[PDB]
Amino acid sequence: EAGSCVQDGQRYNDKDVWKPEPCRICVCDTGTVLCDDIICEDVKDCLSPEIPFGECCPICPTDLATASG
Repeated sequence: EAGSCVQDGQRYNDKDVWKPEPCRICVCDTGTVLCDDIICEDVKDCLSPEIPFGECCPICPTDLATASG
């Protein structure tokens, strides 16, 4: 279609937004694929870090007694 992109053998409709990997986000902009990578800023050393399925960055679970901000 008009304005569609081609990347790694796939065709994406103009304006599609997708993540080929959890830390990469892409947009098809009038035939040109624009992708940014995601960098995690880990503000604290965590004793139980978890990376939810399909996500790039960790969560550091806290109980209600300590949760704030």
